[PDB]
Amino acid sequence: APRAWTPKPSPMTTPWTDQVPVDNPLPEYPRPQLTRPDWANLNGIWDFAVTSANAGQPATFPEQIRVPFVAESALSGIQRKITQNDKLWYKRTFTVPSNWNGRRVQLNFGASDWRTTVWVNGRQAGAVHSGGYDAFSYDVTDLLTAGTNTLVVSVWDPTETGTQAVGKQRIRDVAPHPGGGILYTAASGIWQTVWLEPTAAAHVTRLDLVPDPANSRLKVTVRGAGISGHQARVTVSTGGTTVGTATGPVGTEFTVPVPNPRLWTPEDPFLYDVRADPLSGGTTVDSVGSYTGMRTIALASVGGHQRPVLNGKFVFQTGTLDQGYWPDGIYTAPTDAALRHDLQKHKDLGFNMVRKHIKVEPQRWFYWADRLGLLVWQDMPNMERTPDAAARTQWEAEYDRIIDQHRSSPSLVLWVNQNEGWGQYDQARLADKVKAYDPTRLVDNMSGVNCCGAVDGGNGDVVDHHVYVGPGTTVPSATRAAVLGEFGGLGFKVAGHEWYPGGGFSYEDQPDLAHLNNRFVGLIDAIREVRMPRGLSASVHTEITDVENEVNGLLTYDRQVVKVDEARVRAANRALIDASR
Ligand SMILES: [Mg+2]
Repeated sequence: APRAWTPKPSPMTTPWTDQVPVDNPLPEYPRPQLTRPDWANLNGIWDFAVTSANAGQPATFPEQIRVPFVAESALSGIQRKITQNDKLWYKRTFTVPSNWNGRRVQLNFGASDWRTTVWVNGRQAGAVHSGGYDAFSYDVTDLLTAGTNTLVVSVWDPTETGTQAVGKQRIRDVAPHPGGGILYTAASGIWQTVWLEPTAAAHVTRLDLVPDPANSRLKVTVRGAGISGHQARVTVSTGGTTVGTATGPVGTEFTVPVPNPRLWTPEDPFLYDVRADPLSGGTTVDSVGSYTGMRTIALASVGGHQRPVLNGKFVFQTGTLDQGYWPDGIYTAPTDAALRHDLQKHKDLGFNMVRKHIKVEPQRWFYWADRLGLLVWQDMPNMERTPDAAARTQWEAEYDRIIDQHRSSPSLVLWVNQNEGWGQYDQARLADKVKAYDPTRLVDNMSGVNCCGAVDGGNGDVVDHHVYVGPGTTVPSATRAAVLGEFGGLGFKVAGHEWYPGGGFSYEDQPDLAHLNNRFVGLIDAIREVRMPRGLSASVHTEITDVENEVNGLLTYDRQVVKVDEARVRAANRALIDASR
């Protein structure tokens, strides 16, 4: 028998740390934009072992872990540094609901960092998956038995010793320490929900929903396994009302009417229901639930400047940088309320945008951005150094999958390919590649072209400067809008709410909260009064929360304290947005 699962004291206590279930953490449906009613959650307590990187499956699993918290986190019950010479092993038993008999059974991973191999009852489930940020799945039907089944998963993660997308993760001792700069605790292993679902053999795997409100319609591509011969019916509705329906070919874009469309904006993030059913004659072969927000983003010339226009009109995008780090969970928010909380705080503070920094969150995060009403800029996580040939192939493969997995999100409006020259290559080529693959979103070839040895490809939709404290004097070109992809960086160490007391650093330390409030509001007023009229179209304030020893959050890292006057910030943001329109 393994050592019984042991909770670990967390470095900091968030509002949610003490409410994480033991056996059923993160119970919510993991994929809200592609739903079926039947599923089973495999989160909870698994058997666990750490071997050397090249070891096969151990004979004994000596410990237990709580999935889906990485081994470095306190919430896992392990809380240990994982190096490139290690490999994580997970094992649990599970049963399949008997009412799924006669369907395929899919085993779904939201994310696992970095290289994941899966066995069901001792048989390999499919190809090894490499990539820490993209969801993946295996059809495990033929490997199952009718009673208890065993699932074994190995996960290797080299973090920065590898050539893969890593973001802020570095191999570090897990206890709070002085220093560390802008780089943080590593995340190794399964860090999003693991689950099962039944499907027909012929089933939908992907739904691409692309709003075309100027033509009062929704463009849709239905995609999947074994359904390429088929038509599909797609229906748009709200409550009990059918707004529109059309039948068209699987695998080829067609349109569904959406008359008199109620547009999605941050102010009114209206979501229509969507249902898609591949057909054989008149017979439904599968059926998935979804949703859309009817919105567009593009560039246009407005009042003499290139601007980003939402639903054909310019609105200034005032956002924060959000690194998605947790003191208790590292890469995994403790509860769904915790995950949503950071976005709710954006709304409370009057921001209409968020830049998710060199990390891709689970689908539920996109759901909450879609539902709460925030524009999202999505960074592709960076490599730590110049990639060689195989590393380029791998990074591009991961990026393609991340793009393909987020086509339908109304919140997501902009891809940030690269950041401050980190692992940079092929700047212009990649901007063209991403834009051609997802042309209804904006693309930023390189964030921070003014700094850090970063090389500007010259193309994409935005010229993006990082200016601290800022806001600087960026101006648009004839072809590209101007954005401030990072500014601010105002620090304040909150006594009782420091990851490491006295460790905190920032771009400009504030003596007290009154100073912080006055300084922050001054930056927004500067953007409103001077920069936005001269062609600045968006700004990204560093940052929503302190992270480790970077104490430049609007909130503390434990989310227990809001450092700013909410009403004053909200008023300033609202004035900026209103002026811009
Ligand atoms: Mg990792």
